[PDB]
Amino acid sequence: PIETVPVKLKPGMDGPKVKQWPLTEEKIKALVEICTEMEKEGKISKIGPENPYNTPVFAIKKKDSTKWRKLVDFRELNKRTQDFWEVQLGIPHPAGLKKKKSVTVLDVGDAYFSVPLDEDFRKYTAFTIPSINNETPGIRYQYNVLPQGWKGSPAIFQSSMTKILEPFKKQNPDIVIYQYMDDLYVGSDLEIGQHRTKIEELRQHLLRWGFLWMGYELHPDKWTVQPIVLPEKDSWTVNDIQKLVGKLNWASQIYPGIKVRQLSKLLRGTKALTEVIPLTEEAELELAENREILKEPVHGVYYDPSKDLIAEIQKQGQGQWTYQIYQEPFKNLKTGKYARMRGAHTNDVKQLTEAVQKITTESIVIWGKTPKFKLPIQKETWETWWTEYWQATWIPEWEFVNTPPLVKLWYQ
Amino acid sequence: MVPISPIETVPVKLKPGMDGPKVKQWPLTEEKIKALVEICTEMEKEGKISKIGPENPYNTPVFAIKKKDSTKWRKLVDFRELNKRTQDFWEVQLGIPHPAGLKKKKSATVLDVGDAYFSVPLDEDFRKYTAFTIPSINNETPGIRYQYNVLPQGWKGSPAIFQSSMTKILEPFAAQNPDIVIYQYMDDLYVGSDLEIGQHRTKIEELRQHLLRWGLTTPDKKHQKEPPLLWMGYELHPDKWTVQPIVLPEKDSWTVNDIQKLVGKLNWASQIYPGIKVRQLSKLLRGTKALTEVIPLTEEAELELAENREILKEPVHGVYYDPSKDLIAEIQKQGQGQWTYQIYQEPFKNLKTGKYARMRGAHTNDVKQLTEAVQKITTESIVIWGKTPKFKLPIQKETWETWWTEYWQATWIPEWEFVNTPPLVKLWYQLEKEPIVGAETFYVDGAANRETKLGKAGYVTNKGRQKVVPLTNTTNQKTELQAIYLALQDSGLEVNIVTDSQYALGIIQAQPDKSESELVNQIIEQLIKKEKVYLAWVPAHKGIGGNEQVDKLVSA
Ligand SMILES: Cc1cc(/C=C/C#N)cc(C)c1Oc1nc(NC2CCN(Cc3ccc(S(N)(=O)=O)cc3)CC2)nc2ccsc12
Ligand SMILES: [Mg+2]
Repeated sequence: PIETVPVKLKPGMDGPKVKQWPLTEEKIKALVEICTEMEKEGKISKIGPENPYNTPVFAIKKKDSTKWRKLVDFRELNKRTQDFWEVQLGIPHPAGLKKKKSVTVLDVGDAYFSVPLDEDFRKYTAFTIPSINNETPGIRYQYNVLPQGWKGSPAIFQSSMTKILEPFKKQNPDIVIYQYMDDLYVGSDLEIGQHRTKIEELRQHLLRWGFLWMGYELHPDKWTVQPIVLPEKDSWTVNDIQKLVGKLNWASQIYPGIKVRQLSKLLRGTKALTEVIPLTEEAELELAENREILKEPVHGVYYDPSKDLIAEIQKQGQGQWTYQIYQEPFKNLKTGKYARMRGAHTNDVKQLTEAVQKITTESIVIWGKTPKFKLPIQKETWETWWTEYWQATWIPEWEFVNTPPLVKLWYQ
Repeated sequence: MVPISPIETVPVKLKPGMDGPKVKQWPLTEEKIKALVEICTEMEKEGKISKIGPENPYNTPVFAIKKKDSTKWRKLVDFRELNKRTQDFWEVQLGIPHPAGLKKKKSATVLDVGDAYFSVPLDEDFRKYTAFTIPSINNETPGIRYQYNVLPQGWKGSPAIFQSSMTKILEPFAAQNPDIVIYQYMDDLYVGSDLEIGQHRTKIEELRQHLLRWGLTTPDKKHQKEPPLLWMGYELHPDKWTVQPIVLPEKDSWTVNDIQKLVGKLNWASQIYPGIKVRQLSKLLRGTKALTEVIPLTEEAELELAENREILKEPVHGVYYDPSKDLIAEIQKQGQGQWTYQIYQEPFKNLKTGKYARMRGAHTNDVKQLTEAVQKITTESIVIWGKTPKFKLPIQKETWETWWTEYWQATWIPEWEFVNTPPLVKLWYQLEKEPIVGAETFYVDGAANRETKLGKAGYVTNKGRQKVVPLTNTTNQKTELQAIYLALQDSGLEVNIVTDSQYALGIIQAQPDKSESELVNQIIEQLIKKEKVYLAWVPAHKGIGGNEQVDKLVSA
């Protein structure tokens, strides 16, 4: 590949000028070693002061590997890079990927370093390895090849990737392969037995074309909007009924025909919260009709590709996290819950960071894009710590929730 | 003649769409013209500038200036217009090392690299934009027109290009003398080492012998400074550092500019003087712009200032960093949203100190502020030393565990230990997770009229206890809080409270321990006196009893 593809920013905007955030010494040392080798391999070059652009960089460790990896935060550049109708006017996100028994995630970011980047665009990939304590100027580099994490890299490599894979696709029409940023997602309806083989069958197939030993295995057979569930009780306190009427009133904004009249009537007078109230027949029937409404799907939900996906997350305690993905309030496209976040039982933020990564992964599989997160965390706490637990080579967008939502009760 | 390497030129362009400067040259006196001709003939002989013909259409004005005893003129070329039109650069000099992050060196010397500055050539295609004109005597001949061949003093790109050029020249010398440290800023070059002073002065000689390969003349800095070295506001002794002396003026009339430069001194001092406080003195500047307005210093501003004068009574000192030792940060609560901290490796030998002030908020609590202080110190420590310190915090381990396990947000603070130094950070109340058996149940409500601002707040209980108070100058949100407050006032030590106010639940579930609202504060004080409080929420106007009866009572 000698001939670069011309790329430009969107009209009327300059390249990114994002401040490098401070890094610990061990991450700096890791980045110096990685970049020295990259520079020896022609992938990056030192730049001069006439380049004013900057994109932040840090170092991670992919899930349970012990070698540092460089991650560039291209969020700003990606927002400023031209919209891509590269060889197509759009690559159909495979609507059948979300239905497959098993989906394996393959990092193929390394293939990008085989392709030169347009000489005129390289200055916009500028990044800085910072010094400790301002003791030296940072080490300044720009990319000479397609960088990992940049929006243009899968777009420009798409012509090569579809040709690299086609002999495998020809043999395996049952298998869905989808590319998002640096990753391939490979789904099949067969069992992990022959799935692993076909994954390594596919993997060594990449080797004959000019690779990474790692994987990650999903099962999108679960991914729905979880039902709203009401308690089944033989005795109800005033408090139980109040909580029920509150949950039902919340659900009546999602579902038509929810009624609380006969249940609210049980609460005639001014009773002690712990007092037991017998259910009448009318309240019993109303509850049953509400139960019947809630097992059917929400009316009028579908995905608008022109709109952002929004993801909300609630901390539920004891390692449990609930979340919802939607575009319009009360029209959830997906809801879910996690528990027992691996190696994190005493670190809220680590747990939250893994949930964010887990939800972003589901979002890519279902729709092919990342959601905007509403995170239950103060900005300064999140901004200080998330890079410590990040393991993905993409990064979504997020905003911070400072007022406790009452809805946490209803998802618990 | 010895071949010298050329310094690699940086390519420069003007901002897109912008042309170069076309500013008219001011008329000058005959004496100023004569002085400028003398100066530029010398600069021209040294290769700094060159004569151009009348083809160049750009121009930047040139002036002649003096000084008090300096009986001769100097040249000033005013590049303001060119700087507005020149591209942005990577400016790589904005911060300086903090002394507390430095390691002790046996020897250190300063080199003057002022001369090396104009041996840095200017990009060829860009020189045309630097043209200037010496007006002629009596304006009877064409002006003498010159352009720069080197980075001009005052041009927007000269600091970044000079610094970048020196860095690249120095890199081989630094990388292959790992027993040296070299730091550059302005036209000063600082070299430190742990070599005995014989071999240190020779590495210095090797360094000018390295710089000479680009023909850069570097003598020892004229009139050398000796311990302590005075640098960027600090004193650097060989085994300790501190700040240059801090002097707070006495005044019987303070203005808002007097005050904001008192805070600046106090802010400067707070990196080594522990316990500095500036909130009350910052409070006297919240909103004003004509900054010779006199302000009565409150007796709260005077006590703070007098407290500051007492800490400043003495010099204090910080030590340099030892990477083989642990890094520790201890925090103390000062009151009124203020926090102070010391970072150290050995007891009573601070690396540095600092302070943190509560963010502006409607409500807040001590644990949240302590958390923010931790994050600020974490980030500062990463800057300075490249690592997170181990923390010593005035909060019991069990208090923290209760806080983060029950708090609705995710939160975390890195490795830390309890230090028992009052006042300790604590949780002042915790709500029940379930309703309390045997505790009286208060159904509370409030309501106000938009127009009249007349309201009512009150409660009814399962024991038939009841209260409604009429209120003036109120709002729905205040009446909803006032009703909760009445229920807390009038109940025993354990109480169930039922509200329909999403607003009041949002405040209380945030667990404030202090507020900008006196009423919220009154609720907090009641909560503190209780043994158990369960707060339940129900939707309004939905027929749920108790809430229904109190709603009608307070809705006129
Ligand atoms: C940042 C910096 C500043 C100076 C200031 C000079 C002035 N004005 C000098 C150097 C080398 C600097 O740069 C670094 N300095 C250090 N450590 C320092 C070295 C100096 N000592 C003070 C001292 C020691 C010995 C004598 S003596 N006995 O010769 O009189 C006098 C003073 C404090 C620690 N470490 C690094 C690491 C990377 S850069 C750099
Ligand atoms: Mg009401």
